[PDB]
Amino acid sequence: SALHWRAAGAATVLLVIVLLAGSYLAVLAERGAPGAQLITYPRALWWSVETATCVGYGDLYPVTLWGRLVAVVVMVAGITSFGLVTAALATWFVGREQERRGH
Amino acid sequence: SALHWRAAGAATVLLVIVLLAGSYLAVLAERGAPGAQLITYPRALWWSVETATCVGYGDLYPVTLWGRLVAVVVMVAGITSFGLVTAALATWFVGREQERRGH
Amino acid sequence: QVQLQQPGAELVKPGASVKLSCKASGYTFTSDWIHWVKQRPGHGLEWIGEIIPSYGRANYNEKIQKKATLTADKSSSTAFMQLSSLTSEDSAVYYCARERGDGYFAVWGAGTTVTVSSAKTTPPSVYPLAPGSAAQTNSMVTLGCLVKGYFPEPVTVTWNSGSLSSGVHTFPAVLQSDLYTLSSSVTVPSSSWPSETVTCNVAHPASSTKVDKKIVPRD
Amino acid sequence: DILLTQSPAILSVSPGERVSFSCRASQSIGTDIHWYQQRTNGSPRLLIKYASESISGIPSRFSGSGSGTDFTLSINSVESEDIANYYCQQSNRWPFTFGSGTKLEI
Amino acid sequence: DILLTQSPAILSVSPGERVSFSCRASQSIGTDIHWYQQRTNGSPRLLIKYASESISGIPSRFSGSGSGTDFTLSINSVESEDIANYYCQQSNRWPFTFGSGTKLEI
Ligand SMILES: CCCCCCCCCO
Ligand SMILES: CCCCCCCCCO
Repeated sequence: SALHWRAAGAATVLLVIVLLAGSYLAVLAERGAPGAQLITYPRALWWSVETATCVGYGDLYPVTLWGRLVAVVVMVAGITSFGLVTAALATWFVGREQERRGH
Repeated sequence: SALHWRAAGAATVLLVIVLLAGSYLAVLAERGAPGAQLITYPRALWWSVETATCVGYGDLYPVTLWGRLVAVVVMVAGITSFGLVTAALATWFVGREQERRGH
Repeated sequence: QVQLQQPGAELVKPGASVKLSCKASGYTFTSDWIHWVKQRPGHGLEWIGEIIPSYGRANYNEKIQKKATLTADKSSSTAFMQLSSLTSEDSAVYYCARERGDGYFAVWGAGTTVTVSSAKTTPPSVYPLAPGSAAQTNSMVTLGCLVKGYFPEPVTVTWNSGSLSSGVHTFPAVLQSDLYTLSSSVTVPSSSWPSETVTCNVAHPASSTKVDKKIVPRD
Repeated sequence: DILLTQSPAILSVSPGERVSFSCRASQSIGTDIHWYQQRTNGSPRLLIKYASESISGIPSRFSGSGSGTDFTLSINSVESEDIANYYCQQSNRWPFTFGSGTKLEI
Repeated sequence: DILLTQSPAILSVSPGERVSFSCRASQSIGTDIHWYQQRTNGSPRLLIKYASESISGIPSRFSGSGSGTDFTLSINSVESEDIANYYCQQSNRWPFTFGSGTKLEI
């Protein structure tokens, strides 16, 4: 298995870990803030996914400093992870095309 | 240190600078507009991050011409910066794979 | 089996403090939160606060005066609530409840009755209530037991160690001169007594006393 | 903080009839409402979670409905054992809050 | 522009009792409400920020609560020095606005 594919897999497992810890930590950070909605684990997990993918419907979001800091980590982990898959796909195509060109 | 890694770092520091100036300038542009919510620095900084990552929950956003212009700069800086990290990752994988292929 | 175990009562002098306990059993998850709810006589449920044992973080109701401090012991799976400098306003039943981090209280404790008073604990005197000699019986006979002179609340009255639940009324206590008094009523087929025994069991958690009293015909 | 209004405070019904308890939230809370039953000297007991989801062990005559700001707890054919106080509770926003409760009389 | 309603305009309480001031916003403002105390001929003084966060130097008997449109400033065991006017102020939307104020009488 080439590096890029290995890194892709690793990036994926790591994202899953960030999502779960992010969901757990968001609840921990947000409970105690009057008005917060990111306070139960099931929807927090959903919030973590739509944040990692940067969709951000706006149905749920953190209102506290630490909830927001946790959100930033999730955003960056998602962007980085998917960005890394793109780079792996590019490498795959670059390699295949170099062969097809007989180089 | 190869170019792409250097550019990545530089892109990161620059993004941080854009976020801080963006937060400062958004407040400056939005105060004075009846109904605006992007008017205190702490949440403005949070707004700048969720804008740079293009998450856009919709909890905060500019209502004025200049606030919106500032937002565009933040969006572009974020997209460009993260896009640049992706390109750096691709270069890294392309280089490693070329070696592994004995080229 | 009971998921949350709480002591039945606690007497506290005005100004003093007490530490209520809540021992949990059954499934335990890192996502569990133990809540505390206050219920004054005749009133509704009032949320006091919550704590997540897996982390030790606690949040409190901001609308009321802070009287509690929540802690938890992961090894003994016990949650504690320290109520301090109490007044008669703090007299109420305090329930602990478990929430799986999904918003609802799936299970509640039996609750601890806290009484803030200067009076002294006093176990109850339990007297039997058997029909008079000239009392004519029907297809049913009514018996009872008098639980007099105790403090503070509450007392739990059972019949035949709990095996006799149907036909039982335990009247609300009445307060007079720092002492409570109530009676419990049980009705069984006249043909079954006194052939089949009838005994009332009275527990008074505040004084760690549980006494029995067999009801036998007057003679 | 979300205010939960339970009105009327007391509901009288004849044995066997269908009864409905009202719970109105001060703002929209989706379906994050839960219902509890509390009998005299007993501890609260979960009846319905998330507005309409049934709980195991709870009689089938118990059901809930509604979304947004208005919710209903219904009992099909009420019987003596249903005599108790009924409370709604919200978990949409922090802090969780409880309604004032409605008593069922037969 | 956000209207802040402080009613009643005057609150009378006996010494030592707990008192609560109401502040209602014309629209939801999260927890962006702040409370000030103004004694006769004195300048306003910050008591609570962001609805419930305490300020250093301010007695512990002062606390605030609420979120959304309804807020409360509470004083546990009021004493003579608490006699003054109390104002709420919002910073959720431009422009910042002040409530009409409630006077505390003992
Ligand atoms: C990235 C680290 C997150 C830590 C979250 C702690 C939350 C504490 C809230 O009071
Ligand atoms: C990118 C330049 C932003 C300048 C912002 C100025 C705001 C002035 C508002 O009246």
